[PDB]
Amino acid sequence: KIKYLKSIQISQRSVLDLELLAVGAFTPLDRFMGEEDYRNVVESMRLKSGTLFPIPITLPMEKEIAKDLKEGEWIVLRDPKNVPLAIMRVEEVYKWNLEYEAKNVLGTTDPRHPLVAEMHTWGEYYISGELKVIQLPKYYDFPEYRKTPKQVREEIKSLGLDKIVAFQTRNPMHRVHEELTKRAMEKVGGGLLLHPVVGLTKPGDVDVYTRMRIYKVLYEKYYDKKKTILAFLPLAMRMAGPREALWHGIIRRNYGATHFIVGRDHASPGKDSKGKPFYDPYEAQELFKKYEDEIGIKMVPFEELVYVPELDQYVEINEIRENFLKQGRKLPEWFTRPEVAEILAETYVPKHKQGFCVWLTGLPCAGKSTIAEILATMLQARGRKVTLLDGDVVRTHLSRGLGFSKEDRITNILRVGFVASEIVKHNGVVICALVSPYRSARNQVRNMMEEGKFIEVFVDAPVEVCEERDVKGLYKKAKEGLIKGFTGVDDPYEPPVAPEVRVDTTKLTPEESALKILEFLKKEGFIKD
Amino acid sequence: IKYLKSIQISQRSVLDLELLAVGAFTPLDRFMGEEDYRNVVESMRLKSGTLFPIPITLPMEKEIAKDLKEGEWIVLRDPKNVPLAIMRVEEVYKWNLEYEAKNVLGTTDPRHPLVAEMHTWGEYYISGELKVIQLPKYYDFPEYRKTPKQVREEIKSLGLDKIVAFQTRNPMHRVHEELTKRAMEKVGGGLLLHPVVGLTKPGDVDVYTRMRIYKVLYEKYYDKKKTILAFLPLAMRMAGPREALWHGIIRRNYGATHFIVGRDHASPGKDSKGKPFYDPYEAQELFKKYEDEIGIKMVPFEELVYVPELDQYVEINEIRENFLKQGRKLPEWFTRPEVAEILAETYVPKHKQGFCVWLTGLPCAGKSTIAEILATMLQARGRKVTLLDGDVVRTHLSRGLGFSKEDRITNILRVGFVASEIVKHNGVVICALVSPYRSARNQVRNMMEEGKFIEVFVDAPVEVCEERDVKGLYKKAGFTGVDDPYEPPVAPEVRVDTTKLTPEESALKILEFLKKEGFIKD
Ligand SMILES: Nc1ncnc2c1ncn2[C@@H]1O[C@H](COP(=O)(O)OP(=O)(O)O)[C@@H](O)[C@H]1O
Ligand SMILES: Nc1ncnc2c1ncn2[C@@H]1O[C@H](COP(=O)(O)OP(=O)(O)O)[C@@H](O)[C@H]1O
Ligand SMILES: Nc1ncnc2c1ncn2[C@@H]1O[C@H](COP(=O)(O)OP(=O)(O)O)[C@@H](O)[C@H]1O
Ligand SMILES: Nc1ncnc2c1ncn2[C@@H]1O[C@H](COP(=O)(O)OP(=O)(O)O)[C@@H](O)[C@H]1O
Repeated sequence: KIKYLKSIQISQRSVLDLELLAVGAFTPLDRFMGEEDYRNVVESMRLKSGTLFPIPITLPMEKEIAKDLKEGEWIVLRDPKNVPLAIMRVEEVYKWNLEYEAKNVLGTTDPRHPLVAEMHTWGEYYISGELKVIQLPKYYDFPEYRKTPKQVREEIKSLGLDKIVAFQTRNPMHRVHEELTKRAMEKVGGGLLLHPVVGLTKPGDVDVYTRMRIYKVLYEKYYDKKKTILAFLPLAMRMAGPREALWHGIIRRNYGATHFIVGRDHASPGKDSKGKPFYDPYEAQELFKKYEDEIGIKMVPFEELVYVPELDQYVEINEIRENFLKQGRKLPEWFTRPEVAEILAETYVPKHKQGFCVWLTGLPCAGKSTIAEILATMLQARGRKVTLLDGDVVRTHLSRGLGFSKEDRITNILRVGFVASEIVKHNGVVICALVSPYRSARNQVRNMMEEGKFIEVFVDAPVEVCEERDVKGLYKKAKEGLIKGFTGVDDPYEPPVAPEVRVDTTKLTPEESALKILEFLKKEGFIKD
Repeated sequence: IKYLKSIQISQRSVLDLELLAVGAFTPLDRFMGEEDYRNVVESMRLKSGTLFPIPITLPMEKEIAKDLKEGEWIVLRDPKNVPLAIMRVEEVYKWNLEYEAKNVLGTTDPRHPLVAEMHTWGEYYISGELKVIQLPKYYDFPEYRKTPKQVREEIKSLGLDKIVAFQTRNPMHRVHEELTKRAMEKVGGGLLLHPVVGLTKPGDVDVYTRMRIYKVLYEKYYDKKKTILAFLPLAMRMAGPREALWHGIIRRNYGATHFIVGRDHASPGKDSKGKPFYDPYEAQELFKKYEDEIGIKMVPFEELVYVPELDQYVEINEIRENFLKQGRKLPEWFTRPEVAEILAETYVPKHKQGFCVWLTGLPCAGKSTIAEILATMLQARGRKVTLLDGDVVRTHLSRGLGFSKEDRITNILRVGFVASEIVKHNGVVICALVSPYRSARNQVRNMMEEGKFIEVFVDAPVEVCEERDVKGLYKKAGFTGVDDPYEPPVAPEVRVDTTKLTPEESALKILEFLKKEGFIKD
């Protein structure tokens, strides 16, 4: 009977924290932290009780909603799509300090830290109270592998395993990670819990679907199923290095792990705005060993493993993939399993198989359509499917119902841009040939596509070239548009301030202009020919 | 030319005009007058007696033809309004489709691609003196687009006194390469590979893929001292035997001394009753009766079959398109590796092919919920998805459109247009609109290749909004199911009753169908 209750929509981070609270992943915790537990966790990595818990888990609340919360009231925690997940009694509402929390938990207040930057968007108050679960978030990707602590413990049981090593990861797994985990099994003498994070990791990680597919194919094809469990963890990482390493240990223990792998640079976001590493490479191993007994999970530590061609094996240092994922290509068998490399190659296609939008902007009769047509032909002759969005196509399929106000014309540009950006998403080539006079509208379209995939072409011509180029009477009226045709005046054309290609049409034939766009496309690697 | 009337001609007529202008149809130099036309139709001859087996005429819609003045000069412009020639209006006459189709083609069956196109031709033919302004200009492989003069010059530069020509409208596999190189050895001269890049047959491999195939195959496998590659901008008629003779005339005008005529030469296949339009060797027999008069020797081949136990093609002694649209990889005994990879570039495996899931049904039926779930399932399987749901469509696509029947149709056609372009690039697009009008959804289907539009009927009762609506429009009320009626699909690919299936189960059922067709290999 939640319909009478006040509702709040919570962040994607809070949905994940709520989910893990509800399934017992954070045991002993069963609710968001109140003020006393919070402040002791921040200062000492301990709940008020004295139980170790290194990472604060709180529910932020904007001060405009906090102001009207009432002690003892039940509220509905709803997800970003408004689905009700839990009700919460509001027992505590308290102010937190960003820099104190960041400094103590993360070791830094540098906003280059992904979590520091995020904390600036968090509501100014934290709230706490008893939770009643309505439902868990529902997933439609790989629900077979999304297992609760209870399901994983019951699976360890079924396989007859007494010892289990857990592997944390937020990254695709290569053959170094495969060796890492398998050495760890043999060493501890138990099975293995592959436990990748699918909730929130670090901005700019490989997308979750690609990663999940990687973990799935690698588990099913390369691991012994009597000794190995795969399970997806809906964790919202803090990227808090050593403190998060400890946290991982507690979580994996609640899933039934007796052992936990910690390698080099565990749970670290890298380096700060000074270039200084956020954590020492083995600071996490260090803290973990100090607490491993109290937590009740044994650390299986690794020094940085390296590949030795002479041995064709991965050894400890005592004895990256930046040319491949970019415009480059498939990783070799000794670095990555073929099935994983193939999945990566589907996601990260070479630059000459990537989509891009050639946007041709300029004055009426500048020659946009002619150049577009020619370039489309040249591109198709090179094996590329092309969508050509010129005046006629756009006015037929996209423009109907729009007027000729500035707004309607910006709408039209943005419409063409949305369509072009969806085609680029699917690795298609789009050529757009519109006057598109408004610079901001065009900038907006650039912002719809991945960086480098918007080729803005400035088709430069003199003012009122139409007649010179034998476009007169009603044909010129058609080119100029309604306002200009009837009044003799229009909004000024706003040229691309820094286009990819500039084409001076008084100097180049439309074929030469088209060839110029082509040479840019080869230069960037969009065409190998 | 600014004082003259202008008319836009068809793509077919642009190509006929190009070939008239470069002398490919010599002795013809204009579109046919009524006397020439009738004697060509009836007896494969110009009024003068000169052999010409295929009519070349210029169709004009009845309303324009009526306003033409005897003896006047007009400008002939292409579909993009570029002026190619002026023509004097010396004749304007009606033609008869049944007359022309039955005599020239042997049939009036609309299954014949030309018969079907002829029903779109203007009802009058025009003829008179031509003065060329400019030839069509191309920007694909201009180096291989060669006039009769140029091919005849290149023949001399190679010092070849005999040249066998090869007609094709298809990719060349090893069978064709062996067919051409054997023809060449029989004749003892050179080879002119003369593929058609103008108009062929609907459903043919697109011209760009084909040209790239001819170019790589010629560049890496043919002896340059005896092989010429030239692209022919012919608008084929698919007229079998009669077209064979025509090809002979044309290739002779390019300098060919010999012409390959294989099985079923220039045939479009079978009619509506599943019968071949022409007999397999009728073209070879007709050609043999006129070859001396034409002045080009036929090099006939019996049908070449591949015999695995020899690794050789033999003429029977002592199809493929159905696996291109499936993205199957061709074996090295059948195709050269470079051709196989060009075809694989354009014809991707089925599980990588683009498709459109179009969820139609009443408001609150659950189209958006189902589409969102399906999107996730598809993304998890490694397909990027464009989701054209209500909110995406309303923000980006349908602003400025209202709720009138016209605007609702316009909106269905617009989302359909967008989906079709995504599909063209092998993307997955899920659309979730009421889209109540059946004719409009059918128009959207026709924007895509057969098998690529998955129409899903999300079947819920009319009053399902009672328990499901949150926005409040059903309570407040052009509403579909209440004011303006919904037209359900006659044969959707998938149907989901939503009073029985959960949104997850509905999406799972769509997944199942996509797996069955092979669009999703999990
Ligand atoms: N080359 C390596 N040598 C040793 N340990 C490694 C190596 N690469 C990764 N690891 C360890 O394996 C796990 C994989 O973690 P990863 O997904 O890269 O980031 P995170 O530590 O943030 O989960 C971590 O415990 C890490 O310390
Ligand atoms: N650089 C140029 N020099 C001479 N004529 C040109 C040039 N560019 C275009 N034209 C001609 O001007 C006319 C208008 O060109 P078009 O491509 O339609 O311009 P837009 O699409 O910018 O309105 C066409 O007939 C075209 O052939
Ligand atoms: N297996 C085969 N055996 C003999 N001749 C063939 C075979 N396949 C194609 N041909 C011949 O090769 C030429 C090109 O065939 P095709 O590409 O269908 O073009 P068209 O439709 O113009 O005949 C034609 O002369 C045809 O008869
Ligand atoms: N069995 C069901 N099938 C589809 N939708 C359902 C079902 N049961 C409840 N609903 C709800 O109906 C509401 C409206 O659904 P929506 O997907 O927006 O419909 P549409 O997009 O067809 O207008 C949603 O909140 C959805 O969860």
